[PDB]
Amino acid sequence: PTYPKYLLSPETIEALRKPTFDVWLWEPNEMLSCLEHMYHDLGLVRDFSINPVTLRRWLFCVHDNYRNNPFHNFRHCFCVAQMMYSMVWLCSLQEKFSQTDILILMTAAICHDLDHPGYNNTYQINARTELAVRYNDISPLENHHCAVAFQILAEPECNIFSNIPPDGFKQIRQGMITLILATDMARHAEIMDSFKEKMENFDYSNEEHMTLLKMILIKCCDISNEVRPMEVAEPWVDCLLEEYFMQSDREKSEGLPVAPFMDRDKVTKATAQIGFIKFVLIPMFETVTKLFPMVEEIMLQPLWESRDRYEELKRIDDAMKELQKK
Ligand SMILES: CC(C)Cn1c(=O)n(C)c(=O)c2nc[nH]c21
Ligand SMILES: [Mg+2]
Ligand SMILES: [Zn+2]
Repeated sequence: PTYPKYLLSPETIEALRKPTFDVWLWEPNEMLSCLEHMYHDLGLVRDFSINPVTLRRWLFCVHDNYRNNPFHNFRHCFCVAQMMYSMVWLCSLQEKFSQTDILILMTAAICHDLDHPGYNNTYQINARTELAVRYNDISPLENHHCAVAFQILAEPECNIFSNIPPDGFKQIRQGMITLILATDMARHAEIMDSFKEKMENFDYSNEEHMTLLKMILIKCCDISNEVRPMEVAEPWVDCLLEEYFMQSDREKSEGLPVAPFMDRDKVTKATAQIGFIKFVLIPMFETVTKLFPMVEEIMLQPLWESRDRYEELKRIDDAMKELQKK
């Protein structure tokens, strides 16, 4: 008949495989069903004997541990996971990666921003927060996201790894930790350099090579909003700036340094994305494209289009402010 929302329709399940998926259409419950379907569809439930009910309880617990920040929230984690899911199909990753690696990629993507406070590492460090003190200024947020991820998995009713032998667990844990920590943008240049260094003669059978490729994959997915259709990507920019301005505001009231790229007075939607697309997104997907050429047309294309559109927006934004400032 006319089924309920949480029962995904065959059209949605089909659409869920492409980077064009409208992530804004669904409520959390529907997004949880989407994540659940990903695990079954990728054959992870099957190959890792994941209790299908535990899979649901786990996702629900994961959701409960994401905060309602304007950007680093559950919907962001759904975006990262859904783009990873898309890349698996787009790049035929199951031909290159083992099911354990797929499991690592997906679980890390879902768990990568757990219990994010809404203020980055620079804020944690400068304000000497409890997190910065706990982690000695070393990627405190990522270390925390990772720790929460395993405290959750430590709860029996949420342990989707309960049927994986201990050696498998250790391997997965290590892999997840590496990937989540790799999402700290402060290490972006470092990670990109190491990847390109191995990209000179890439070897899919080289464990070090694959680890770096997985780090790049989760990084690509994490900052992949702009790869999505303009109408889906744009509203994310306002969410990010909302979070950024909240921090710079607070940093001014407490006397802590402020990052220009978070300055309510020097940043616009356009200036924020132009540079990020040109010097972070495009270069990275460009190197990834060497390994998977199909990535150019499906993701580099929209990035080029976004870059051009934001440059146009900037021109009129600049023109508009040339009528202001008495
Ligand atoms: C998280 C943030 C520091 C990096 N970051 C991001 O993840 N996305 C998606 C952007 O669009 C963006 N624009 C500037 N920085 C960005
Ligand atoms: Mg993060
Ligand atoms: Zn993230």
